[PDB]
Amino acid sequence: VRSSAGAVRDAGGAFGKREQAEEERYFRARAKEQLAALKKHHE
Amino acid sequence: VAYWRQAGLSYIRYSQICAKAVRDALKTEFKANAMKTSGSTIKIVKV
Amino acid sequence: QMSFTFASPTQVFFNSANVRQVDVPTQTGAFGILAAHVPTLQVLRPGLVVVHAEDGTTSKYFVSSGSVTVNADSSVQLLAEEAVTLDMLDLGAAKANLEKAQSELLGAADEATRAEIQIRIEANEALVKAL
Amino acid sequence: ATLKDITRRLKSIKNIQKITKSMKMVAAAKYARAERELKPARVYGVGSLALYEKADIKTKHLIIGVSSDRGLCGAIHSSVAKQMKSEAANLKEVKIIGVGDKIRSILHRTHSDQFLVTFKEVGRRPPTFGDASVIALELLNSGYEFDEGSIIFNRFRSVISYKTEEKPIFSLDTISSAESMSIYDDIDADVLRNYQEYSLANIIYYSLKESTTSEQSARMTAMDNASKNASEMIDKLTLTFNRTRQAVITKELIEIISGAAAL
Amino acid sequence: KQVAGTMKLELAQYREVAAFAQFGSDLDAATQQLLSRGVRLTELLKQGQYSPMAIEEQVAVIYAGVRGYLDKLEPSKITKFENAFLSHVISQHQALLSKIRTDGKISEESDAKLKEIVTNFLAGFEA
Amino acid sequence: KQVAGTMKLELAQYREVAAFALDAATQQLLSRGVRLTELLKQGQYSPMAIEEQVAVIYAGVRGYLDKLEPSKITKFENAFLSHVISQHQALLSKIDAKLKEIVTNFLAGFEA
Amino acid sequence: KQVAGTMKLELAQYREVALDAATQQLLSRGVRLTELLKQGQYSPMAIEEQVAVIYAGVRGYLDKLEPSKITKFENAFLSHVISQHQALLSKIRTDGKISEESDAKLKEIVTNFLAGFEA
Amino acid sequence: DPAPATTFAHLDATTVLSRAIAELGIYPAVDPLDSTSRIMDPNIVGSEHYDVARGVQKILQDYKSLQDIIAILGMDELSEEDKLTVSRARKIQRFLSQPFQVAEVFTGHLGKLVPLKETIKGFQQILAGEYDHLPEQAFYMVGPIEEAVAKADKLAEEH
Amino acid sequence: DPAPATTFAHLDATTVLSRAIAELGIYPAVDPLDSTSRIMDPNIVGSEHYDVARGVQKILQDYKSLQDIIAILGMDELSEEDKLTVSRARKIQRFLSQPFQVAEVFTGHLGKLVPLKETIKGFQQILAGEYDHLPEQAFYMVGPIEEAVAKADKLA
Amino acid sequence: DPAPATTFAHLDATTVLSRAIAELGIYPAVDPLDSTSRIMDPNIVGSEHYDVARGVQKILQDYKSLQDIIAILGMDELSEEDKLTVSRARKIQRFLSQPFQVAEVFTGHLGKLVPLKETIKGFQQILAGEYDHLPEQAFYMVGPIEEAVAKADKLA
Repeated sequence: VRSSAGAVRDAGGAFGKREQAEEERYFRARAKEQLAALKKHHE
Repeated sequence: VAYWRQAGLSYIRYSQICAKAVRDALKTEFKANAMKTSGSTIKIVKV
Repeated sequence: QMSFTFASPTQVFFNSANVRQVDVPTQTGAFGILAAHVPTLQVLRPGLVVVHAEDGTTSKYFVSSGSVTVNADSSVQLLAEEAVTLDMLDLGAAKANLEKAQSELLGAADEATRAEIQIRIEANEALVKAL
Repeated sequence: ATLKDITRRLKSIKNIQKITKSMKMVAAAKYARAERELKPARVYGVGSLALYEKADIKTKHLIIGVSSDRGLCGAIHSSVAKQMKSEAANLKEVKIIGVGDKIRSILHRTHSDQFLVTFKEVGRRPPTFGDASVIALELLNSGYEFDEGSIIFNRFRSVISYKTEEKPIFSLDTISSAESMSIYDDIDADVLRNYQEYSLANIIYYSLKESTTSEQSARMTAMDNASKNASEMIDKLTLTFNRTRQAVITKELIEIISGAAAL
Repeated sequence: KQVAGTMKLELAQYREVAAFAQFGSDLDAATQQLLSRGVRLTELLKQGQYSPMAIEEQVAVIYAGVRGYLDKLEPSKITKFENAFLSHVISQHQALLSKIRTDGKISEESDAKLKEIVTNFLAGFEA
Repeated sequence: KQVAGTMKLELAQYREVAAFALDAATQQLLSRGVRLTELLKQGQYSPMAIEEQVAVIYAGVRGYLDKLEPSKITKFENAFLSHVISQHQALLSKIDAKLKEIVTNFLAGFEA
Repeated sequence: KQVAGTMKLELAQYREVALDAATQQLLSRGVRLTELLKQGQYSPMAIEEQVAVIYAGVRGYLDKLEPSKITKFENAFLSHVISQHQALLSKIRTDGKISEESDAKLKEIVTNFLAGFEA
Repeated sequence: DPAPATTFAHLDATTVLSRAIAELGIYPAVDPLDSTSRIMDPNIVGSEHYDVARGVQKILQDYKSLQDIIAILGMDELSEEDKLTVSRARKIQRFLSQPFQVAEVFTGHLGKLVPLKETIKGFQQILAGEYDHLPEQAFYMVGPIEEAVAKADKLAEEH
Repeated sequence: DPAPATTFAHLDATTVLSRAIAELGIYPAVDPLDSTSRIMDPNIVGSEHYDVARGVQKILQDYKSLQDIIAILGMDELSEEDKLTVSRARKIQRFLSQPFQVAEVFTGHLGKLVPLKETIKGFQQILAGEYDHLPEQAFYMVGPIEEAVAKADKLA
Repeated sequence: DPAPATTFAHLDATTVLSRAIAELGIYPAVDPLDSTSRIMDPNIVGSEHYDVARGVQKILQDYKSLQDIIAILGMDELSEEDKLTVSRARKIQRFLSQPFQVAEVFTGHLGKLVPLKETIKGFQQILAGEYDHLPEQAFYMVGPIEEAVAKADKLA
């Protein structure tokens, strides 16, 4: 009924902290792939 | 040693092309059940 | 009496059914399979399967590829990647798919890619032949 | 806890409840589909198993473990991983394939050396024969020559039950000419090879279709349990919320009344 | 009262399924119908500032949504369509807009007229 | 400022993933940070000289404990620090060319 | 004490947890005992009638029974021990104890009663 | 709280700082979904400025809904469209950070001043998908968009 | 509340009882994560006593941290190492319980007095995983550790 | 809240009106499971009243748990006796609905005043199965059970 998007992060609760770590894990693995692809585009 | 085996292709690959062609020859009535079959989701994991 | 099983990954046509004779389109020739048939393994080409029923005559199916297994007992399993009744196929499409592949045949400049064209022509050839 | 802590926590768990409820329904419609697709696939896959289950076949070993990448499906992954390490310690040169990233996660610390290849993107679209084909092709044309092998997966039984099973892969094209396969003797090596390859795809297709049905049903259950647990927490927190809410009004008001009386 | 009655219903149905749009694939076409209608009617509720609308103009765009003339259109294109469709009806169908105002209702003759206008406008929409 | 500079960066990146506490490759993301967290543990009534603090932080920050069981680090630090205080007082001097090579000389042999 | 001195313990343990090992059999006992402690309004029981009911449950006779049936068992069982076994209930009351002669008597009552009804 | 709550009515623009944003390491720690201005109006700043501002806010708002889902499902399980919304929203969050001249004491990094039209262009390009190929870290603590492209180049060499 | 809040500063050792711990049937209902003492110092009780005490508190706290996740997602989301922390922590919780001489009127169990050396050794063994094979319920309402092993053999 | 809490002490019954019941098309929109009455006792209302009411209450509670299996799984995932309890319970909630005399001016249907004795024996006959051969829509928006029999004859 009432809008509530982002409430999980907003609580700083276990679920909140876990999701933050899960995003970070994903995007650090992406960065590794993207920096290598950028290295091989370098020549 | 068939023309395709000498080319380094397997019966898996041969059979996949054959299967695709039979699907690509269906009409718009059974063609709807192309989608739900014949996928390419699974991917290899290197490094 | 032979217990005939005939399926694709997605469809069953016969499940341990008593049939008189099964004609199969095979990589090296064509096999007619009766109840007292010697144990054999084999793989398929695109073509028609004819199932001769216990009662009266026959029914027809188009098979893409796959395998056929005949055992010591009268059990036979026909396993196709794709199997359809000809009621499901469009002639206009298979004929159109033939010229599309005939066009790729006279242009490809790689060994492995060439075979992938020839297989598709062969498949559409049999489809059109059946339809 | 403070009123603000309670309120924030209540809002979080309400969100978790809604999502787990929605994903229970997703898994339910996905499970229904998997169980329909399993029907013909069971006939097909068991028909492909008929050859070895009508002949006594004996004999570098290959373990293929099958699950998915996706969490929240109970003991689906631990089960398969438990039989993977269990059968690995019993065997005598072992190499391991994992289909579904969760296989690699559980085994990596101890069996990292033994891993041939891993497959991902499992559990998002219902598996096809193409997927079986992709795994098949990346094993034959990879470099490893196995003498025997076995595939470990969850065989579906009901909405709430599944059994972790093992099927053999005698795909060694040398073992197809032995003691009991002596009656299958007129076939040239060319066609036996084509047969062997196709049956390798069939057995992996069979495991893929069984595993997915088990995984979706188990996902449904886990999400159902999650949302029931969330609802119970919600109920309890709402009670604390209302108590605390009233107590803050009461406390505030007594302060203002004291402030007024003291003047 | 005509068009709003149905829009209220369909948004209330959509609001119950709205979460399934953001994550839900293997769902029956029935709930897919509610989601497609809902996301499109939702776009019709968007409005810029300082531009209040004549009642007849509101009911013309709402009619388009509730009669299903947006159902095959991309959600990103609904506002473009609304603006274009309104410009078209204002420019060359004042007589239809006037009568709906005056009478305060949509007659059977008015509904048949509006039926054709939307159909012909939609048919030549994306130039 | 040198060694704590890298520790601050290394722990901030760690804190972002710390919440993982099965794990696949999220464990190379956890390694350094977990060791560093153990190195900031300290007993009571034994405040440390700045050079003594640098010497222990160094061992963690230069990744020389990355394969040691995180539960041992407490035992390691005390023993390591006692040995450096007693026999390597000259090393704690002027407080990174000779010092860099000399710390790894002890740390290697010590981590037996 | 001879009956409730074990029933009291088996029920706070049960509450906490609300094929498996002894953890599950805690739940199996707990449900039977709970049903055994149900009682209609205005239905007074003398202490001796109470111990005989508790006895049946606490000794594990209803452990094979289905939880739904416990209520029906109690009503028929109690009214039966009230009808002919006033001697037993009298013995337990006056002695203020379950004597060995009462213990063996009751054991024969429950066992023979348990089997013999229409379901 | 009554003090800051009563203050809002007295302002034409509000820059609302947020502890959650500062704790992520984003400075200045401005809340993009709680800072407002009476001139944020297409008739005042122009439609291009306004459309990019509202597009940035839309992606960051949609991002909030997705974080709730991720908390249960994880990142890998999201659709490719959603992962793209997350990827882009994260680049946007970080491109909103900026080294302040006055903060050259905390970090040692040089302060940056970004002209308006450069600010609009950079966010326009991120939202359009023009930097989907660079890691999000390249967008953290830079000035104009060209420093992000260049930061990605330094990081590729150090890899 | 101001009354108990002001009282803590006056004490050298505090034993904090918890209703929630009592409702797990754990008696005495002492909160292991809220009870403190001035003499809990390695220089005073010895490094062995100290290490074991902190080891117990660490595993109880680690377990406490998992409970918001377990509460919703249940046990199946945990790794095999975390399943053991939950196992070792539940037994440690239960082994901190004890029958009291004065509580025989309520318990129906004989009161127990446990020497310090046996308390130290007992917990130190559970921490070491020396009793990972016993059920949880064998650790409930007993004295020294040998009574857990005995209680475990009482049931099949 | 002190206000409803204080009032609740004086109440002998509750009548709970609900949007969900109204959205199903049932009027009066009374929630048959949330409404309560203190005089629902065999000694006050009679043995016959209590049995039927507790029987009608149970079958609606069954229908609630049976509907949480259809939505997740399907209709043909339930047993043979399960579909029987559903069919009766659908007619039970329809025989709960009633046309009102005061609502005659708007809907265009005549309102009904049903005696207690006809309410009881009407509902008892649904639970007994004596109307399993009749369609549901005959039980919807009628008075006494005599209308539930006669409405089926008029339809189709």
